[PDB]
Amino acid sequence: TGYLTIGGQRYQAEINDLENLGEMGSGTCGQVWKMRFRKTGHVIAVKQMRRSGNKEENKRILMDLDVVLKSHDCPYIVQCFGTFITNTDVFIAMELMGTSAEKLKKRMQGPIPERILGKMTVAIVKALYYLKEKHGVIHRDVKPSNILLDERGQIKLCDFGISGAGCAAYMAPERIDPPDPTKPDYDIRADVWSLGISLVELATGQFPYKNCKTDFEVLTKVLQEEPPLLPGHMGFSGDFQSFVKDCLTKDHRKRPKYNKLLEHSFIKRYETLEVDVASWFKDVMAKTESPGVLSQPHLPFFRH
Repeated sequence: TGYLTIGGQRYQAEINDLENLGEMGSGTCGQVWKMRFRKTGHVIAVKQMRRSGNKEENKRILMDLDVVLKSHDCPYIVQCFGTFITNTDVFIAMELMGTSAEKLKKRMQGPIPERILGKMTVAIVKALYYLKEKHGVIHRDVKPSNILLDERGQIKLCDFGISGAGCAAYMAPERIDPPDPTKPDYDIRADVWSLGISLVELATGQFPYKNCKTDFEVLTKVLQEEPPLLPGHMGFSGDFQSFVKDCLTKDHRKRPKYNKLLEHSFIKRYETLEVDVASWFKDVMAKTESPGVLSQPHLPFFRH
């Protein structure tokens, strides 16, 4: 028996009862099913953790679940409705999101509007602050694939890796080469940097360390080059440009913490400015739904 808390109610459920609407999210491994709970009509994501599965993958699934289970009071973290434990599997019922920001950027082929990014920033900073203040968790993997959006207009931090070497591309300078390698810190400030990179990427439609061909090359650009700010040509508000600049402070000792970010005019304004994220999202997802083009043949050998 599964025990689900959804729609304000508690339900004793059987896993074979859930209507299977097909496999989902082949791009972030772990088996996940889109399912309908027939008693209510909610459509949910159900993760299947096999008893036979890779031990490292299961370890991460369980650690993440532990944090999600105790994060019900954060509006900005995807929720777990409950679990079913069987002889061979654990099925984890999760809130279904429509896409990640990585997928949105890919399907749009261009920028996400500032007003959406403002709502996103408020949600993600609040989720990261919650994780650290309430649970002592330093996320360590902030990036567009971990920022989820839905047709309701909600924006939430993903469960994947929520419980806390890294994705080069979003790594802070002090994760690559800290000014003091003995300081235990890890530190939240590294995630503030990754948020900044993410925002520049999404606001421009281009990851800001251009044309790197290897992981190490990107690390070199983080350390050697100026921080990659929002362009000034492009119509972004002064407040957004400042927020990004602050997040992309190279010296972590001078980079703001979440409590200071939460006072920044970019966040403060978007806590209450009305933005219709739901309509934006629906319109984008429909318009980018379908396209039909044959790939180029490899060039034949030529003796130069």
